[PDB]
Amino acid sequence: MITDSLAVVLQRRDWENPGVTQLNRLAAHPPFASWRNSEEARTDRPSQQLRSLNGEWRFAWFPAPEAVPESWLECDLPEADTVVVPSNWQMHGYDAPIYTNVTYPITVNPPFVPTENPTGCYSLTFNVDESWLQEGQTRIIFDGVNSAFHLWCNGRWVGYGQDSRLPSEFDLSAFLRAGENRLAVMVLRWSDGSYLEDQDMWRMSGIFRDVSLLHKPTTQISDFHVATRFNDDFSRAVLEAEVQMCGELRDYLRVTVSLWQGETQVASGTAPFGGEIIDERGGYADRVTLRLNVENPKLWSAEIPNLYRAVVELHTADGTLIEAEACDVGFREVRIENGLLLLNGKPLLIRGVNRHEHHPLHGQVMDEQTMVQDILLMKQNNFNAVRCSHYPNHPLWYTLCDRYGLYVVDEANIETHGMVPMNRLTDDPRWLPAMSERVTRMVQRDRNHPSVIIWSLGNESGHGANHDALYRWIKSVDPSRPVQYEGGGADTTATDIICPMYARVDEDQPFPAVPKWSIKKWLSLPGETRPLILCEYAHAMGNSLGGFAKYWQAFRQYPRLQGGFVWDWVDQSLIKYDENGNPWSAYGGDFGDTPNDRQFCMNGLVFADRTPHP
Amino acid sequence: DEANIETHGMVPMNRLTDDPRWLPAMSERVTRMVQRDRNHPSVIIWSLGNESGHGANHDALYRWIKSVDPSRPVQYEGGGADTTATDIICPMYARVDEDQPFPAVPKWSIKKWLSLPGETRPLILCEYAHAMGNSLGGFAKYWQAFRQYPRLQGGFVWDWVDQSLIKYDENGNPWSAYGGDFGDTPNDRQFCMNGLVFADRTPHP
Amino acid sequence: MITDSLAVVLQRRDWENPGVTQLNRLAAHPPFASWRNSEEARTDRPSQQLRSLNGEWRFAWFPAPEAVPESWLECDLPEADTVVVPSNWQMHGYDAPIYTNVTYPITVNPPFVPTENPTGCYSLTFNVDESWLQEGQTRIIFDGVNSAFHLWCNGRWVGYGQDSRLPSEFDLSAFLRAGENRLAVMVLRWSDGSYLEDQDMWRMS
Ligand SMILES: [Mg+2]
Ligand SMILES: [Mg+2]
Repeated sequence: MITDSLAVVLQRRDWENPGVTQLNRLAAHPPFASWRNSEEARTDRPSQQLRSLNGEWRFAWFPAPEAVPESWLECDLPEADTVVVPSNWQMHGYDAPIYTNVTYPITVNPPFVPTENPTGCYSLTFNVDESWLQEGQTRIIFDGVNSAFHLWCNGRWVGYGQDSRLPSEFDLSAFLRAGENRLAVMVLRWSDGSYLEDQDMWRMSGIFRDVSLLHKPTTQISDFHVATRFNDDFSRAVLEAEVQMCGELRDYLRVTVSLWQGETQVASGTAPFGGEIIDERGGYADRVTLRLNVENPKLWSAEIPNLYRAVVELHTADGTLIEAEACDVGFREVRIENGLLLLNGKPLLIRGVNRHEHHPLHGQVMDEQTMVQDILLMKQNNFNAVRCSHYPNHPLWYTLCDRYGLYVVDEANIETHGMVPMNRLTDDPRWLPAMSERVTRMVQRDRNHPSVIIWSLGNESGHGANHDALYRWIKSVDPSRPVQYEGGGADTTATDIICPMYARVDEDQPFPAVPKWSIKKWLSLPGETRPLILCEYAHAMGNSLGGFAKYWQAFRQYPRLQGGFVWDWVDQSLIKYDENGNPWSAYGGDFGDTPNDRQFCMNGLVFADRTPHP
Repeated sequence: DEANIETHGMVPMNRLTDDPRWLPAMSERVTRMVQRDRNHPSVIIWSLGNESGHGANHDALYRWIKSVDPSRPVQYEGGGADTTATDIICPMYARVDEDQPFPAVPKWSIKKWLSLPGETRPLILCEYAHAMGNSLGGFAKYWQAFRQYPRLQGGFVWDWVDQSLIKYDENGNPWSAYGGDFGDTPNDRQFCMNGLVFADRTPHP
Repeated sequence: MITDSLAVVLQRRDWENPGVTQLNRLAAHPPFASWRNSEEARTDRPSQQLRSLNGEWRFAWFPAPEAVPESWLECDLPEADTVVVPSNWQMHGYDAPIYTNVTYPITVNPPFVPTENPTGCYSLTFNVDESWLQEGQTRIIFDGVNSAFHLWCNGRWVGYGQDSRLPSEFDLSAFLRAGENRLAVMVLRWSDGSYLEDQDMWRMS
C-alpha cells in the first residue's frame, strides 16, 4: 500500500541526513530479561519469557537499493539460499572486504555517500505463542547491525536505525497475530554514521550479534541504580538503591530489595511509592529510594572478588509478585586526592593491555569459548587491566570481568582520523545531536557493573567545544569515576589524568603546536599537579618490546607515575583456502581491493590461534 | 539576552530537562543564538533560561558558551540561584531584612547571602519590586543598601509595558480588555497588566 | 504527484516527534544582505539585491490538517480573502486567543498533541527577475512563524521548520523559473515545540 511501498520509503533518503538518527525507538536500560517466580533470581536459572531467534534465515544480495523489486515483501523470492545468522556476508563469498589505516574508503564529501551501496535482504518465517497476544507488550531486541537498516513486519513499516555497536530495540505490540508471521530486514552498507567511525580495523557489514524477543506485563519496572558509600575506617557501609517504574500507577503497590550472600541473607527493606520533595512544586511520583546498612563487608579488589547478590521485586500488598530482577554488586571506592589515583586508601599500579575484538574463522562473531581463553591467558602472565578499544563490547564480557578479577576501561564510539584538520566535524555545532547520542546511551547501559572505573570519550578526534560539552555531562550525572581523553596533546581541560601516546623516556621531540615532552619532564612544568597513565606504549609488531626494561625502573622510583597500556593483544588475520585445501594466514590488501596498507594489521603479542609469541 | 526555554508547568519542574532524550531538541536553541548575536557591542551577559528547574543539561551547555566565547559572563536563575550553572547570584523577589525559609529552596536575606561559609561572587537581582496597580512601596530601602555595601550591584524591575488588547462595542468607542474576557476557559484575569506605563504610551504615577 | 500529494506529507506526523526538528535548512550567520559596490558599505545606503516581499496575500482557515483539499496547491480556492502580511489571524476575527499563567492549554501528555489543530493556508503569486536565474543562488528568508509550518513552491515540496522566535532560511535555487511563480505555506497551531515555551504572555500563532 501507501506509504509502505518501496517507491516511497526510499526518497527522501534518510541515510544522508545527520538530523535524522532514529525513528520509533525506545529508551535504554540495563539488561534484565524479566523472569517471573521470585526463587530464580537467586539461582540465575534460564528464564522462560526471554526467547531467542537464532538459526537459519533467507538471504539475497543486490548492488544498489534502487533496483530491489516490490514483490519481495509479499512472499520470498525463489533465488534465496539458507544462511545461518549471526554472520557477515563478507565471509560467505559475495564481496571483498577492504582495509585502510587513515583514509576513508569512499570519496571525502560530507554529508553525502556514493550511489552504489551494496544492499542485502534477510527474511524469516516464525510461529508465535497464543497467550502472548492477549495481554502485555512484546518487545523485539536487535543486539547488532552494520550499519543502517530498515525493517518490515507482515507487510507493514516499523522503523529505522543508524548506530552500529550499541543495541537497538523496537516495539511490536499491535502488529503481529496468531500463528505464523514474517520479518523482512534490509541492510545497507554505507551511511552518514560511517563518517564518525574510522578505527584501524577491517571493514565488514551485516548482522553480527544476537537477536531476541521478550515479553513484559502491562505494569512493569524500567530502571534501577545501585550506589554505595563508606566511612573512613572501612568498617560500616551504606547501600542505597533507586527504583524507576513506569506504566499505570495505583496506591497499593510495594517494592522489596533483598540482599543475599551465599545462601543466608543480610538485610532487607520495603517502602511504598512516592517521596523526596525537590524544587519547587513537588516531588517525583514514580520513584523510590531505599537505604540499607551493613557491618564489616568483604571488599572487591583485583586479587579477590567477594561478590554479593541483590534481588529487586515488585509485589502487591497481600500478595503475589509480578516482576523480579537481579544485578550483581560489589563494594569499592575510587578517588583522586592530592595527586594520586587512590583505591581503598591505597595507591595503585596499573599494568594492562588493549584488546580488539577479532576472530580468524567467523569474522566479527564472538562465541563463549573464546572469552574464557582470553581472561585465563591474561591472568597467568600478570596483567590486571584491559582497555576495550575502540567501542563497547558484547554485554557478557563485563560479567566475566566481574568473577575473575581484572579492571576494565570503557569508551564511546568516536573517531575522526581522516578529515583535514582533525577537528572539522567536532567543532562545528551542526553535528552536536548526532554526536551526543553515542555517549549518553552508553552510560545508561553500563553503570551498575563493578568492573568499570574510568570513562573515556573518544580517540584521535582533535579538540573542540563538544568534548568540553559532554565532559560535565558525565561529571554531573555520575561523580564516582574519573574521565580520560587523549587527543590534542593530552593536557587540555577535557581530561583529569594525563595520557600521551608513544612518549619516550629520556629524549624528547618537538613538533609545531603539539609537542611530546619527556615523561620525567611533564610533571615539573609550571603549574601541573595531575598524575600520568600512558594510553599506548611499546608497539609490538614482529620482533619488538625492546627497551622495555627502562620503563619499569622509572615506574617504581617516582611516586606519581602510575603505569600504562600495551598495544596490542591479538592479531587481525583472516583465512583463505588454496586448491590443495591447506590454509595460509592472509593479511592486508590481498583480497583484491585498492588501496591498502599491507603490514599494519598484525600488531601481535600472540598469534590468531591462540599460541604465544616469544 | 536570553535563549528560548521555559518549563513552568510539569511536575516537578525538571522532568523534560534532566531526561537526556531531550538534549538534541534543547541544544538547538542556544547554539543558534550565539552565532547570530556575537558581533554587536551591546550585549554583555548571556543567559540560558528561566523557570526550568535544575538538571544535567544546564551544566552541559554552560561550558559550551564558556568555551567558544570567553569575553562575557553567564547567568542563570532557577533552582535557588546558587548552583554550578551560574557565575553571578540572581535570586528573584528576595527581601531586604526578614527572610522566609522553604523546604529545599530557601530565599535568604540579601545581606545574609554574602556571609555564608565559602561564598565570593557578586549579586545582581533578576526581578524585584512587582508593580501592578499601586505599587513600588518600600522602594527607598533598596537604594540605601545598594550604596553602602561594596559588593551588591543592583537589579532589574518588572515590568515595563502593559499587555492589553482592544475590542470595539456597538457605539464604536473602545475600552481596554484584559485576561479571559474573549470567551476562553481557563483564565487568570488580573496578572496581565504588570504596568509601569499604560498601553498608549502615557506614564503612570 | 508522489510524494508531493497531501496524503503522504501528513503521515507519519513530524510535528509529534522530538527527534525531527528541521528538514532542509541552512546554517546561521550575522545579517549582511550583500550589496555590490564598495562605496555603499561606508554610507549604508539601501541595497538593491535584498528584495522585500511584504504586502497582500491570499488566506483561508481550516479546523484540522486532515480536511484540507488536494486541489489547493494547483490553483487558489475561490473562498479566499485578501490579508496583509505580517499579521496574526487571531486579531482579524477568526478565533479567540487564550491566556494562562502556569498551566498548559492542552492536556499534559508528552510528546503528543490533540487532534484538532487550527491550520491555515497562505498563498502568493509573484514575478521574478530574468538575470537571477542565470547565475548564483537565490536564498529565501523567513524571519518569523508560529509555530510549525510546511512550504510548497510551484507544486513541489521544499522543507519544514519548528522553532518560533529565531529566523529560518531555505534554499530555492533550482526550483523557480522565468516569469510568474507560486508560494503556498501551511501554518500549524500546536506542536512539540509548544512544550518548551510557557512564558507569561498571550497565546497567538
Ligand atoms: Mg587513528
Ligand atoms: Mg513562569
